Amino acid sequence: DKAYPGDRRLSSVMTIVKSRPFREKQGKILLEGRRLISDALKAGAVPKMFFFSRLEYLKELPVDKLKGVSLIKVKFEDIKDWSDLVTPQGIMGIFAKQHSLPLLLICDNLRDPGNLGTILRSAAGAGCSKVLLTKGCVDAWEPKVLRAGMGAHFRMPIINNLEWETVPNYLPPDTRVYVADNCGLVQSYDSDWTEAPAAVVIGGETYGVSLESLQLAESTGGKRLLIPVVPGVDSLNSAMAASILLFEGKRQLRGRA
Amino acid sequence: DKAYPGDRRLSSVMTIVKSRPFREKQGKILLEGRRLISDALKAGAVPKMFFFSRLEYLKELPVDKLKGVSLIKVKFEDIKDWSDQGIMGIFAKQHSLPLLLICDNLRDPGNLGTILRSAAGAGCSKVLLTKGCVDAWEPKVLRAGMGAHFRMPIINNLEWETVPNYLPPDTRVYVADNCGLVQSYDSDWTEAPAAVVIGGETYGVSLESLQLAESTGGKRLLIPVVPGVDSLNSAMAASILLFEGKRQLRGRA
Amino acid sequence: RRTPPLGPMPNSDIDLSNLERLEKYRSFD
Amino acid sequence: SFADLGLEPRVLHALQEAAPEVVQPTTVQSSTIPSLLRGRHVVCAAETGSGKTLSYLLPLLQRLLGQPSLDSLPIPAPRGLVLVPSRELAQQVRAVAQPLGRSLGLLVRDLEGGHGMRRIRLQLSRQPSADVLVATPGALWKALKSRLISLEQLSFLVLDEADTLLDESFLELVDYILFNPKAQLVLVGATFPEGVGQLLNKVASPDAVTTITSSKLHCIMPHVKQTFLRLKGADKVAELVHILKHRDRAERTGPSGTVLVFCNSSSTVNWLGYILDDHKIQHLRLQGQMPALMRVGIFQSFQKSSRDILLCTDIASRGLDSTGVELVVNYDFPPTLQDYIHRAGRVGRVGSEVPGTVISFVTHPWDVSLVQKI
RNA sequence: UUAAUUUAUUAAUGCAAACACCUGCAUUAAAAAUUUCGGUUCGGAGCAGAACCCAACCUCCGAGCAGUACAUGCUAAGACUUCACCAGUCAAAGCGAACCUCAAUUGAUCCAAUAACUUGACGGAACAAGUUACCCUAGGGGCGCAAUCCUAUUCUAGAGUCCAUAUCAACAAUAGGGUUUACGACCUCUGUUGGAUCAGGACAUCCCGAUGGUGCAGCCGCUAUUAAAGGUUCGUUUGUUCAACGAUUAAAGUCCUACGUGAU
Ligand SMILES: [Mg+2]
Ligand SMILES: [Mg+2]
Repeated sequence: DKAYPGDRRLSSVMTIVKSRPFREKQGKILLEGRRLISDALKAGAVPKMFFFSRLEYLKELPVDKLKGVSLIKVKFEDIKDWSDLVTPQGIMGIFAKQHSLPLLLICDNLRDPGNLGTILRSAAGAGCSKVLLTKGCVDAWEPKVLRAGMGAHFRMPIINNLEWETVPNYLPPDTRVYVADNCGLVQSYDSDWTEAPAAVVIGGETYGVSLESLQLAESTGGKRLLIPVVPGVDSLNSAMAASILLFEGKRQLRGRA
Repeated sequence: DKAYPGDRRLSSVMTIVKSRPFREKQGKILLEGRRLISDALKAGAVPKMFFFSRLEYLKELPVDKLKGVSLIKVKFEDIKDWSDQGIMGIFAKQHSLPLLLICDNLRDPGNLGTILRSAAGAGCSKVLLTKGCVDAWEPKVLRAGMGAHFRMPIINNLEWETVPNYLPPDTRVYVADNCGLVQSYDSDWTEAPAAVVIGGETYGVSLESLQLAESTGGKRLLIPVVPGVDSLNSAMAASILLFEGKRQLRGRA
Repeated sequence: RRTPPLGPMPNSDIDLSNLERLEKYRSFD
Repeated sequence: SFADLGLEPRVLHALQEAAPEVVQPTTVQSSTIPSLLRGRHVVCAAETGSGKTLSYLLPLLQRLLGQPSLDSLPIPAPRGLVLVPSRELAQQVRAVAQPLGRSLGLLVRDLEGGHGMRRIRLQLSRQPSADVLVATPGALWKALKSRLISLEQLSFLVLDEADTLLDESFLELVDYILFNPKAQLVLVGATFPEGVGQLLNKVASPDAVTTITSSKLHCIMPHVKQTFLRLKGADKVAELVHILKHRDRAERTGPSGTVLVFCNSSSTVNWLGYILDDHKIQHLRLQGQMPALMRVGIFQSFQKSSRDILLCTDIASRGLDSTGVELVVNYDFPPTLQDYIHRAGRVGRVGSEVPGTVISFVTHPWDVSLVQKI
C-alpha cells in the first residue's frame, strides 16, 4: 500500500504523467480509468503496473484486470497527487509506451488535448477506422486528453507513434490524400474520399497545415478541399472542421454524393 | 495603466469574466485572445473597452484593430486575473425553409462555443437555447465560439414554452437521439423547414419534446455508430446533422 | 462560591484506594 | 504557573505536550484554574481560545480525581458535563477533551442534534456512562424526555458560550436541562451582557465572576489591526474581490491565507458562495441550513485548513479556535457588536502570538455600527 | 444615467370597444416624474473472530410496513395560567382496584391544505449610483544676503583591541554652494506578470563526485547518505512562470529574492 504521497514510486509516476519527455525516456505511460485500462488491455497494450486506490482495490475486479501486473494500493492523497485530473481515477495502469473503405485522419503538428479529444469523439461518432498523429511523445491517456475523449479516445483505433515521417509510409496505400484548408478552392463534399480510400491530413487550429503536405495531397492524386464559409469568420475550430469532413465522408459512403 | 491591482476596471472585468451570472447582470462578454478578438471583430462584435497587455502593446498591431474602443493599457494584475489573454475586449453581450439548431437545457460553455462555431460554419438561420438558465455571455462560451454568436440568431430566453410558440410555422420537428432508429440523412429536414431538437449533454432529450417531434410531422433521427461508443459528442452530432441538412439542401438527398 | 460540609463529609474515610476491597452492604439489614 | 495548580502526571505531561504553546498558564488562566479547582461556581469572560477550556478542564480533571468510580455504574448519566451552542463547537471541544483524556481515565463523549442517535444512545455511549460529556441542549433534552440520560448524577457542569447559551432559543432548553443543584457550575465566555447575567442570578447563590483585559468595551485587540470600509456596498464585494486580489498577495507568499467570511444569512451566504466559486475562489460554506454530514466534512476540512476561503453563517460566528487564522473578512458585519468582537476573537485564536488580518465591509444598517466602530 | 422605481405623457405595437377616427388595458422604449452619492433515507450477517467505533462505486439479505388496542376509574383541598376570557395544565385528603408485536420499517424545518384536531414536497431586520476647481444659506478653525541645510576641515578632546591623522568624531574656528525655507519686495500690476539585463541564496541534487543496500554477474538502473564547488539548452503555437511540438544534453531540478530586478 502507498499512503505517503512523497514516495519515490509516486514521485516517478507524477513525473512520468506530468512530463511527456519523462514518458518517452522511461518508455512508459499512465492511463487513468477502469474503462480506459480495459480499452488499453483490449487494444493490445501490455500493462506493467496497476494502481488501485482505496476505492477500486475494494472492488477486486480491477485487481482481476492486472493480469499479472504489479498491483499497489493507493491512498486518497497519493491518488490525487499522482493523477493529473482533479478527480483521481480509482483504477490506473502504467504500461509500456484498416477496414474496407476506412477513414484515415492524419493530425500534423502539436494539438491541444481538448481538440484531440473532441476529434476522437467525433471520429468515433462518424466511425473512422484509422488515425495517425504526431510522434510517440504525445500521450492520449493524459487526464485532459482522456476526459476530452469522453471514453471514445480510448475506444478508437488511433496510432500515437505514427509521427510525421512514417505517416506517408503508413498511408502510402491506394488512398487519395487531400488537403483541408480555407484556401483549398475544390470543395469538401466535392471529393471522392468515400467512393475510394481516403488519407485525410489536417493541421492544428493555431498551427496550420504544412505546405509540403498540401503539395503532397495534390501529388498523391487528391485535390485541395475547402469548406465554403457563408459567414464572415475566416476559420472555425479544427475539431468542428474534422467532424464536418467525417460526417460528409460518412454520408457520401452511405449513398450520398 | 492602473496603479492598483484591485483597480475598478480590473475588479469589474474580473467580476464580469469570472462570474457568468455577473456577466448576465452586467450584460457584457469578454473576447479573450488576439486571434479570438480578431475573429470576434470580423464576426461583428463591437468591443466597448480594450485591454492591451505589456507585450501586446509593444507590437501595437492590435492597437490598429481597435478603431474607437475604450483603450486601456493592461498591466500585470488585470491580465493575470483576466487570464482564465492579453488582447482583452469587453464587448456588449424564420426564412424560407429555415434551419434552426436547438440545444435543449443547459450545457458546458466550451462545447456550446464549439457548437456555435460549427453552426456558423454550416450556415444555420437560427440558434435556439433553453430558458434564462442558459447563458450566452459566458467568456468561455465566447472564447470557444470564436465570436460567432454575435453573428448568429441566438436567443437564450426562448425556453421550453415560447420557443415552441416561436416555431409554430410549418417546420418538421425532428427528434435527434441515439435511440431514433429513422436515420439523420433519411429525413426530409432539408426539402422542407425543420425544427431540429438536440438535448443537453447532462440532461438528455425531454420525452415531451421527443413525443412532440413525432407529433409535429417529423421522425426520430439517429446517427449510425459503427464503433462501440454509446453516444458521440452532442456538438459533433449537431454539426453532422447541420452538414447533412446543408448537403441535402445543396442538391443531395 | 462553594459551600462544603462543616463537619466530616459522609463516605469520606471508607473510600480508600481499593474500593472493591470494601466489605459492602451485602445484607440490606 | 501550571505547577501552582498541582497538575497530575498525565496532566503535567499533556501540558508539556502543549509546549511551546503552553510554557506557563495565562494570567486569565491563572485567575481561572485554581478558583475552579477551589470548586466555586463562577463565570469567566476572557479571550477566546486563550486556554480557558484547558483551565476549566484541569480543575475539572482534579475534581473528577476526587470523585469515586461507583457513580460511574451502568445506565446513569455523567458527572462531568459541558455545553456548547453549536455542533461544530461541541465537536471541537470533544476533540480537545479526547486528547487530554488519552493519558487519563475520563471518557469523553459528544451529543448533538441532526446526527445518528443510535450511536449517541449506544450501549457504550449512553448506558455505560462517561466521565466527560459535551452535549447540545436538543439532544440532551430528547434523551431526558426518552429517559436515555439523567440529571441527578452530575457533579461538575461547564457552560461554554454561556452568553450564546443565554439565547432566547437556547435559554429554555438550558432551563429544561436545569438536576442536582449542588453541582459545581462554571461558565465561560468572551463577554457578559448584563441582561443575561441577572438571568444567571435566577439560578445563582453567591457565585463568582472572573473578567479579563479592559473592563470597558474591549473592542480592539492590540495584536489585531482593523480598518473601516469607506465605500458603498455595491462594489464592496468587488472591493472584497479586490481584497481577494490583495488576498492573492496573501496566497503568494505562503504566509497562510485562511479566510473566514462572516455572512448573516444562510441563503445570502449561499448566493455569495456561488458567486465566489464562480469567481474561481476555493471557497467552502458552512451554515445552519447545510447538511449535517456536509457541515461535518467542511468543519474537518477547516480544521485541516483545506479551504483557504470559508463562509460562515450565524451558526458559526463565535467560539472558533482555528489554527492558522490569518484572514478574517466580515463580508456581512455582525448585527451585534459583541458578535463582531467574537468573530474577531475567533481568528488569531492561538493567543497574542499568532497574527492575522481583519477587514469588515460596511452597509447602511451598519451605519449606526459606525458609532459602535468608534 | 445602464442607481432604484415607475410611466402621469407621448410613440409604437397587440388586445379590447365602433365600422380611416375615438376610448380602455398590457408591454416596450423616448422623454420625463419620485427617491438615494454614511461616519470615525433507515436495519440483520461478514469484512470488523472476545467493552466501543471502523473504511471501500465492500460482500449478501432487507425497509418506505403490517397486524392488534384507542383503575388509560370516580370524587375532592390547595396551586400554574397561553399575558382578558375561552381554552388549558399540576396536585394533597376521600370511595372503589392492582401491589402492544415487530428487525429495520424512516428526515428536517419552511410554504401548503385543515376552523381546529389533523392531512400535503440548534436562532429566519422593508427597500434607493457618481459630480459641482461655479453651487446656496447656516456652523467650526532675475537682483542683496545666508538667520536654516552647507563641504578642499584647523586645536586635536575622544573612539577606533594599541594607534588623535586606515576610518570616524564634538567644542569653538580660515571660510564662502546659489540646489531648500524666508528675510527687502530693488526689472512689474509602499507603480504590477513575463521578458531584456544582472543575477544573490537553499538542497529537498536533474547530472557530475564519494559511497551503503539492491530483486547489484556486466552494461543500464532503483533506494539512501554526503556534496551547492559547477551547470541545468535551443527554437515553434500561445504576451502565461505551465502545457503540446522537434533537435538535444551527463542534466535540460525546484523555488525564494516586493510569486527578484521598469525613480526607462
Ligand atoms: Mg434593570
Ligand atoms: Mg460605561
